Amino acid sequence: LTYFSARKGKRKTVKAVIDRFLRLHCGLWVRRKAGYKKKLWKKTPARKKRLREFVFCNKTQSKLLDKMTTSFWKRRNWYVDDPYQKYHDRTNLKV
Amino acid sequence: YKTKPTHGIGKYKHLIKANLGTDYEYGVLNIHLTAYDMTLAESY
Amino acid sequence: SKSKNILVRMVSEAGTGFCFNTKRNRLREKLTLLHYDPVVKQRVLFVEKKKIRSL
Amino acid sequence: VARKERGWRTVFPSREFWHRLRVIRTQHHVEALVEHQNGKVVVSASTREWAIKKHLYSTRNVVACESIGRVLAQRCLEAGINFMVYQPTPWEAASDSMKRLQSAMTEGGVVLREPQRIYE
Amino acid sequence: QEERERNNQNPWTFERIATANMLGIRKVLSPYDLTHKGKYWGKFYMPKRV
Amino acid sequence: GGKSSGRRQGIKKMEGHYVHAGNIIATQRHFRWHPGAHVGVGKNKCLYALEEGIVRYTKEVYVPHPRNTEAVDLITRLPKGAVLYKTFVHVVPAKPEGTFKLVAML
Amino acid sequence: PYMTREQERGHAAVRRREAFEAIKAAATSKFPPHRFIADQLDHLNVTKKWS
Amino acid sequence: RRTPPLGPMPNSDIDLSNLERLEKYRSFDRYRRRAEQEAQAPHWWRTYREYFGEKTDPKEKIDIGLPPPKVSRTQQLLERKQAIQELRANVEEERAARLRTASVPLDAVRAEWERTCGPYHKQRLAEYYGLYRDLFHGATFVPRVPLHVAYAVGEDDLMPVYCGNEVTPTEAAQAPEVTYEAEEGSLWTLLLTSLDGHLLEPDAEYLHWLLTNIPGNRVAEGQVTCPYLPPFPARGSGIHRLAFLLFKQDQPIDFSEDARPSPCYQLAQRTFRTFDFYKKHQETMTPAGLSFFQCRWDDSVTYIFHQLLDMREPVFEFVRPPPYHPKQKRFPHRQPLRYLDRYRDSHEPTYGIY
Amino acid sequence: KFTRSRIPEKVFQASPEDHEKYGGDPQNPHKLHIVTRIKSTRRRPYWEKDIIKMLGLEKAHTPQVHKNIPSVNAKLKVVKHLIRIKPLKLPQGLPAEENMSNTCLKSTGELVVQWHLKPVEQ
RNA sequence: CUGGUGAUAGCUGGUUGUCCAAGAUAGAAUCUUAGUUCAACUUUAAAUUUGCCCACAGAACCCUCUAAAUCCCCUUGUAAAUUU
RNA sequence: CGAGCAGUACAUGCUAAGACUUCACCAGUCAAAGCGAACACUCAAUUGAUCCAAUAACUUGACCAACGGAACAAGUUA
Ligand SMILES: [Mg+2]
Ligand SMILES: [Mg+2]
Ligand SMILES: [Mg+2]
Ligand SMILES: [Mg+2]
Ligand SMILES: [Mg+2]
Ligand SMILES: [Mg+2]
Ligand SMILES: [Mg+2]
Ligand SMILES: [Mg+2]
Repeated sequence: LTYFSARKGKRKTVKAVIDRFLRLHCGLWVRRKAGYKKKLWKKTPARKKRLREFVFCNKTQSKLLDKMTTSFWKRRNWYVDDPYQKYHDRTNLKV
Repeated sequence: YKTKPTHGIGKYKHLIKANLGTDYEYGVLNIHLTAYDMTLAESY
Repeated sequence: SKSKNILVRMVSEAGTGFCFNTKRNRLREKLTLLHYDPVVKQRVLFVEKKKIRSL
Repeated sequence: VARKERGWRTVFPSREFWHRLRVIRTQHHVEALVEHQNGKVVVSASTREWAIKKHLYSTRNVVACESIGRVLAQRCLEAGINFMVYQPTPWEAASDSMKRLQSAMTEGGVVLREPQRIYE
Repeated sequence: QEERERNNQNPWTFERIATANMLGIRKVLSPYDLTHKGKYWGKFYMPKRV
Repeated sequence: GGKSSGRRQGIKKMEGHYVHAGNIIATQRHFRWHPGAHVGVGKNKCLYALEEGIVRYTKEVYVPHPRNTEAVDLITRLPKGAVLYKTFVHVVPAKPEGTFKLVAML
Repeated sequence: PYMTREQERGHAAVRRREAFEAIKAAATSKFPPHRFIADQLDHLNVTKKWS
Repeated sequence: RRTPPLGPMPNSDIDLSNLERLEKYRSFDRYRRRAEQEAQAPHWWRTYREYFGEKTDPKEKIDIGLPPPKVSRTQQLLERKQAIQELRANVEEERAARLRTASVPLDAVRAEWERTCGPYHKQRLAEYYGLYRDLFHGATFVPRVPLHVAYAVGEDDLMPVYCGNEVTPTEAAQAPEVTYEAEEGSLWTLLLTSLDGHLLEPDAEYLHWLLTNIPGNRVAEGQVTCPYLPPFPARGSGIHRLAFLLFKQDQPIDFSEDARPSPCYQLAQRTFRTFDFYKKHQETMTPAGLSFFQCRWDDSVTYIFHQLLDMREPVFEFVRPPPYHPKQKRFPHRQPLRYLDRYRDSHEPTYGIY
Repeated sequence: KFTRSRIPEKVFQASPEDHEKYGGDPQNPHKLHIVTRIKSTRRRPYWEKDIIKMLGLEKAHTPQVHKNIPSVNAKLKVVKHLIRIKPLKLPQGLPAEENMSNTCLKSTGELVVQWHLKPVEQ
């Protein structure tokens, strides 16, 4: 990670995180399952069902990905007809 | 469970499993039934 | 590690384009299965078209 | 909507029912019972009672078994029990006397398969 | 040996202390000592131990 | 030289524990605990609660299914009068299926 | 023992429950202290001098 | 550590010395019959019956019915034996029995069934419905006197009420035809109560019909203590059960306190408790007959609430408990995207301050 | 392996010869204990250290009063080798509201309600 | 020799006032075992309500039998525990 | 002492409560209800991430066996 760039002097973003993960504005990170396109002929339908689904990262992984991306990726966006629009805010969450 | 009073309640192996002829009982007897009729030997 | 079986692709005869991969013996004629097609929501005939890989 | 006692997968018979038709055929008598899941017996029909014994040449033949079902089917309708399960062994199912007992219950208006529980 | 145990004037015995865990003695004892009652130490037997 | 680790299989919910529908009760290599009332069994002999309630462990008479040849061949060779017992785990439901509530006065 | 297991049961439930509520009250009453305007002004006395 | 058993072991009586010369089961049915016998016996360990079996009081339940009839077994047995030999003597019956073509007349079988063992089956069936549990708080009685109750539907058909059969309120709109065997000079008391028909008090019951001091079988000549009221089970309230009670009176009784005006369309007066009513009349009255049926809601119930009862019809609905979800956590690890939908109330988009 | 110790129930059963040596009465058991720690929790298992804290016996040679009930006795039977147990004696009875400031626990286990610090005139 | 160059070093050595407080031994992966990452443990802040101790009851048959015990755990003694 | 399979299916379809988890993560496992059909396959292990490549899509590709895998590199020094 480049904490200070050589031309602007500002923190850079690791593009390997942007192409793999999605950040909900609430703070959650959404990823894919490792191996959902590999060797599907030898996997049971139950196994493939939980492979082609989107999951959330844990506390440590979410903290790691926040340090590897700048504030441009943590802002609130208002994309028109966004599939994940309703997931950007938590509901009835305590502590 | 071993410490419980009901230990070993499920045991079944001793129920199922767990020649020499003595002077009082004959060891093995072979009974031969010779007859010209096949049905008579099978029936007897 | 001799390849007894091969992986083949069954293409639906309903024209919907739905296809699935199944494993069949190498020394065997082309399969013609009766598999469920989600597009027409019923079981339709399928035909082997191309061998994918040798298992 | 009442829950059935699901489970007991490794043992026989099952308990996922509300009412069960249990047929007891002894050396001399033949008895059929309709009992609830909790063990309580709803209605009964046996060859030991004088009502059915006085009209049977033999209480241990197929005719006696078929006659019990015809008598029990009338009692099932009166009792309000219309659905019940039958859980025979593979040899009992293949037997001729149980086949006609099932026919008597079906012709009497009793269905030998309970409707599925409603969960939603 | 049975006579010695009965007429022993010592009020303290290995069996009583070991079983009741008096003084926390089980911390330096062994699980086998609960049955050996102090008469055995390794491969050696002590006939004089009551 | 083969290296392996424990499978962490055993009792997940003990006697008297409150469970919900779908909670796994026990994972077994072989049928150490048999499914009882309102207890299902998975592919890997995994016991899960089919209803929400209290888990109970009891000893019940083991009557195998007639189709199971190995188990039927075992009871037929038992001495007359012998009865097999095995440990069954049951879930005693705590809540009713539902209640009738007034919704309108028409 | 003075009492058996059955007699002892529930003989101290009220006091134990009340004792824990004190722990809950003390734990859930944690808050920053009050800030007084008198304390801010009392620092001006450091330059207090005679005439 | 080991603990000795608190009772005899299941297979303790079996001797292992001569295991080879011991009779086996050799069959699944022989083991199953023996297996069920021990499953119904008490055990010192935990069992299925302990947790799921219906708890009952160790005290024996009392019997408050008529005394059993006195029948000479020796004469009864001899007459039954003689009929069997005559039936088996005929060669036509044996030929029909061997050909599996003979059959019994079902109408004649029930005629003998209702006289010999019919009352005992009714008591067992009534206990299953828990009528004795609610009406008499567990007190039981044998319905020695059969009761025939049927509703006149149209002009040619009848709807009999035997024990718990389904009857619609439209068919039960009028007073049923009540017939039963009785001797002259005897006094009877008919009673119809709806245990589940009550709308406010679960324990209390609604009264539908009450006739007292009926001379013999002439039900019409009996006093009309309470006018007949059709069952009114609320819509969506399930299945209600109404019980017909036939009482035998030893001396004439005055039911002025239990009398109700004609008509009686007030549910406060229609409230009726069989346990308390029988408690003060048990000295001069003993139950003799029993009949009941199951009732659902139909269109005729709407007429009862609006026109007869002069009220709005209550509508019930079977409500299930809300689905259980664990406490929501800030970071749900390895949870699908649909995790957030489980804890979301509104399905429509939200915008907050914007 | 060293594990927790299960004391047999037979040990805690007073014999007839014990009542004539300690002066206890099985028919009238004492209501309260006087537990005093006389041994260090150091070099003892952690579960024995925890029970000492639960009984309020952090400081040694500091008498503490506990109720003679099975649940409390259960904890005492675990650390019975680290404590001294004596019954609480009340020759003058329970302290009153006017005697709270005049009580004194003697080494004999008696809790007197009149502590005058004056020689007996008798 | 100068410059890149303050090359790099998972290695060695060093790391400068006072006082108080909490505070030690499960593991996994790794061109890895002189290292690092995660977990566990530890610290601080916050929030919440149970935490520990534990009465019965309960936890498998086998290859024939056999240990100290452990898990679970209301009371009770206690004041912690969980979560952010 | 084994495993790097094979066999039977072709709804071995689609969806979805609650949980297990090889002490982390990755990965792995079970599953009621529901739609749609019929009237969560056997098997202790029987397996390989990302990038990339091929393809209209579907999907497939490593004794990457040094099996959490570097796209491709030996010997020797007295
Ligand atoms: Mg340097
Ligand atoms: Mg290193
Ligand atoms: Mg310190
Ligand atoms: Mg884990
Ligand atoms: Mg490597
Ligand atoms: Mg490796
Ligand atoms: Mg690994
Ligand atoms: Mg040289």
